[PDB]
Amino acid sequence: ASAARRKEQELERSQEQALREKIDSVLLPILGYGNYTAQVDIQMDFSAVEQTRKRFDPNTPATRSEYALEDYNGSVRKESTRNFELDTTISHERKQTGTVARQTVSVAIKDRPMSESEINAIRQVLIGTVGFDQGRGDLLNVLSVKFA
Amino acid sequence: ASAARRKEQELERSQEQALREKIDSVLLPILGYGNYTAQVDIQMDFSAVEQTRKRFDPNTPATRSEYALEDYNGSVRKESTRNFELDTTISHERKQTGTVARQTVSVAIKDRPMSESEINAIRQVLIGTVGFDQGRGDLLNVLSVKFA
Amino acid sequence: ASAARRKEQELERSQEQALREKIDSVLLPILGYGNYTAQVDIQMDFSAVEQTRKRFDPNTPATRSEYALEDYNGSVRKESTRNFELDTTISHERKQTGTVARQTVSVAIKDRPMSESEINAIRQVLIGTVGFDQGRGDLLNVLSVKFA
Amino acid sequence: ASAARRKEQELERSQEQALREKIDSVLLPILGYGNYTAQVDIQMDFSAVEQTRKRFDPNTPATRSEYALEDYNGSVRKESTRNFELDTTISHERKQTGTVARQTVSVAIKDRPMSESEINAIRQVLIGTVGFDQGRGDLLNVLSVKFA
Amino acid sequence: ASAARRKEQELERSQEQALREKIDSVLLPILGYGNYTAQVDIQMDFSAVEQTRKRFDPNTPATRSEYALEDYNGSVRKESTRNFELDTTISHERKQTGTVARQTVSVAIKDRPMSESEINAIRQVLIGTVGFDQGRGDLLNVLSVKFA
Amino acid sequence: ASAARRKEQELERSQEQALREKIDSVLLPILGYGNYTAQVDIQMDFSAVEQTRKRFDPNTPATRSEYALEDYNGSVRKESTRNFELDTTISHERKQTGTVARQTVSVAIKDRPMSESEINAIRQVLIGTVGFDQGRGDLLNVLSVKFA
Repeated sequence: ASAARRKEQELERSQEQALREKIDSVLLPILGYGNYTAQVDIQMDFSAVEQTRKRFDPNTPATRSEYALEDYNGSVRKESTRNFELDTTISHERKQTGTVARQTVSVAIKDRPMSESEINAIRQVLIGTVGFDQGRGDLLNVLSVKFA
Repeated sequence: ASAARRKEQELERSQEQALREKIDSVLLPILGYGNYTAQVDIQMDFSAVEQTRKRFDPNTPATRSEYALEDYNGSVRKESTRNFELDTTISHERKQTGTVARQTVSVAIKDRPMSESEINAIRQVLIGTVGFDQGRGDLLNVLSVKFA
Repeated sequence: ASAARRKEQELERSQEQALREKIDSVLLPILGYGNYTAQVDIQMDFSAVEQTRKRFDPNTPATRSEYALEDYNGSVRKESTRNFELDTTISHERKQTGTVARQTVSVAIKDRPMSESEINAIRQVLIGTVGFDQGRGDLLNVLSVKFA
Repeated sequence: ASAARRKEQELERSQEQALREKIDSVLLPILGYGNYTAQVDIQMDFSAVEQTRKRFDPNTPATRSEYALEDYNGSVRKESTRNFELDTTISHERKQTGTVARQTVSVAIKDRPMSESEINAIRQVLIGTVGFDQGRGDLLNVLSVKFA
Repeated sequence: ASAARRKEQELERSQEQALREKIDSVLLPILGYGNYTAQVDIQMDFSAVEQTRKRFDPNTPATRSEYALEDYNGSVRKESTRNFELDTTISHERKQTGTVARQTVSVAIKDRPMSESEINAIRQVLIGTVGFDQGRGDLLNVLSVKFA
Repeated sequence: ASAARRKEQELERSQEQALREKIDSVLLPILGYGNYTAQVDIQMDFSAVEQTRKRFDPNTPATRSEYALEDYNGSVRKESTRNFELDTTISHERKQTGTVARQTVSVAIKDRPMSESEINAIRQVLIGTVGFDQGRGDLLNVLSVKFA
């Protein structure tokens, strides 16, 4: 199984490399060659979830058989027996093993600095270039630093 | 099994080496050659967790059969029998063996020191370069030291 | 099995050697060649823990069947029978055999002494260079001594 | 089995030799060649403990089925029957055979004596050089004696 | 089995020889050649203890099923039935056969006598050189005698 | 079996010879050649004890099931039934056959007599040279006699 773990590491590294390639394909025309640096971290879960759900519909029952005895005298006896049929959904789901659980991307732009408007524009391009998903916990940093 | 433990050590060392390579790929342009030093510690758990969860939904029951006797005279007798159907989820999860449980990264920058703003900018780049995850217990130190 | 114990000793020594290599890779640029000495002790547990946990959820029961008799006359008789369904988690964990239970690192720096600020900076670099984990019981000493 | 006991003695002697090697690797630069002497005693237990623990959680029971009869007249009869489900942990542990139960290290430093501060500094280096564990019953003596 | 007893004697003699070698390795630099004499007695038990312990936890019971009848009229009848589940530890230990039950070391130092301070310093070095364990019943004598 | 008894005699004689060798190795430097004489008697038991102990813990019982009826009217009836679980240790020991049951050593020192202080110092060296154990019934005589 450790060979499987090794190949999982390979998958994660391949994903990171592909995302880096896309980042380059976007930023190389916009910024130029050597005016930026970017690295990508991709964390992938490899669990084996397998779920079975059996759901009913309480608010729409359908009476199948029914008995109702109601006699008076004073005495009032109200017996009743009822059998129901209910909407039944049975869903069996099997999640894919390796899923990107969190994605971190950081891009540093060489100074000569960059204005806030262009930094936010680059961030907007990256959002969509990488597939930024904040609800997944992903993080995207864009900074303007001084290259040596 | 000790061979398996040896290969687990190899996996941990490989992960550390990959993270060091990424750190170099980010900092070598920004800082230069020989102006920094960085080391990475990665601790990986290799447990064999395997969980089975059976969850219900108490607040939405669906009545399947029902009996209700209610007679009066004074005397008031209220018998009742009820059978329910409930939402049932059965999920079987099998966690991946080797998972990074804690990650420690330390970077030291050669003086001539570095301002706090640039130190924090480098820290921001590393956050995303390495995939910093504070909730996991990870730690990232960036210091400005005097190289000899 | 004594051969297994021998190979466990080999594993511990290999871990210590790797940590020493990382310590050198960090301190050799910062301090220089022959200006420091460091040794590492790693204690590793090799137990064979194997745990099975069966947990319930007392506060969210789901009634499956129910009987309730409540008659009056004075006399008040309140019979009741109830069956419940509960959330059931069954987790089987199998810990990895060899785990670092305690780690001790000591570093001695040659005088000409070293200021407290630089000693603490070196300690901060080592924390992350080695993966210092105080909650595990690890210990890290950094001293400034006079080499002969 | 006496051959096994012989190899256990060999293991203990090997551990002592390794610790002596580490002591030399630390003290030879600091003190010099022939300015110190140190010997190490390592006592190792070779029992075959194998434990099975079955633990419950008294304070969080989950009611599975329940009957409750409560009639009045005066006469007050309160019958009750209850079945519970409890958190159940079953852990099977198998300790490693040979474990260092006590470690004794003594170091003697040649006079021309040594000040208390440097003696304590050497003791601090050794703590971490050897992996001193007072809670285990280990003992570390550092003395300044007159070599002949 | 008498051959086994012979090899047990051999083991004891080997242990004594090793301890004598360590004593020499410590005292030869400190005192010199021919300025001391030391002999070591090691008594080793070779029993075959094999213990099984089954321990409970009286103070944390968990109720599994419960019945409680409590009627009044005057007459007060309080019936009760209760079943418990208890923490159960089952440990099977098998001690190693040959264990040092008592250790005796005596060292005699040639006069021209030795001061009490240096005698106690030599005793401190030996404590740790040999692994002195008073709780085991071990004994360590250091005397200053007149060699002929 | 008489051959076994012969080899037991051989074992006893070998033990005596080894102890005599140690006595010589200690006293030959201290006293000189031909200035002393010493003989050793070793009595060894060769029984075949084999013991099995089953021990309980009366003061920490754990109630497993319990019934308690307590009705009043006057009449006071207090019925009770209780089942307990107790700590149970089962140890099977098998003693080694040949064990030194008593040891007698006598040493005579040639006059030109010896002072009481040096006699007691020699006795202290021997205690530890031989492994004197008074609780076992061992005896150690040191006398100053006139050699012819």
